[PDB]
Amino acid sequence: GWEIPEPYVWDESFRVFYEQLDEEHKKIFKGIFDCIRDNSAPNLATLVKVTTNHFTHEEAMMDAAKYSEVVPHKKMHKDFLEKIGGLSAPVDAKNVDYCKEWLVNHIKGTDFKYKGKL
Repeated sequence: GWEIPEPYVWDESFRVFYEQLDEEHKKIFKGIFDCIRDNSAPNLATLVKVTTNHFTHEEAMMDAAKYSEVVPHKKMHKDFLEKIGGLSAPVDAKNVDYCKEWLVNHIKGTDFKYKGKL
């Protein structure tokens, strides 16, 4: 239900207040923006790589903090990796939209729950 930025770029409304997570989030927005601009195999692979790194990092912080809601969270991450992991360039228009919307809703609806808890 959250608004999708146009152009697709991270903004302060998305801040989680963990400098490393915020930088990772900015790179995932950029990853998707680059696939929008140039729907190539290298850009899709980059998106897969930065998202994988991000999930590993965010889950390691959630674990360390004995954050209570890490199981539903990790399930959402695993599902998204499964999905983008399976795409091939050029990504079709319906899946680019799916990715644009997915990130926006994942950050504001789920990552936002860990603000101040890590």
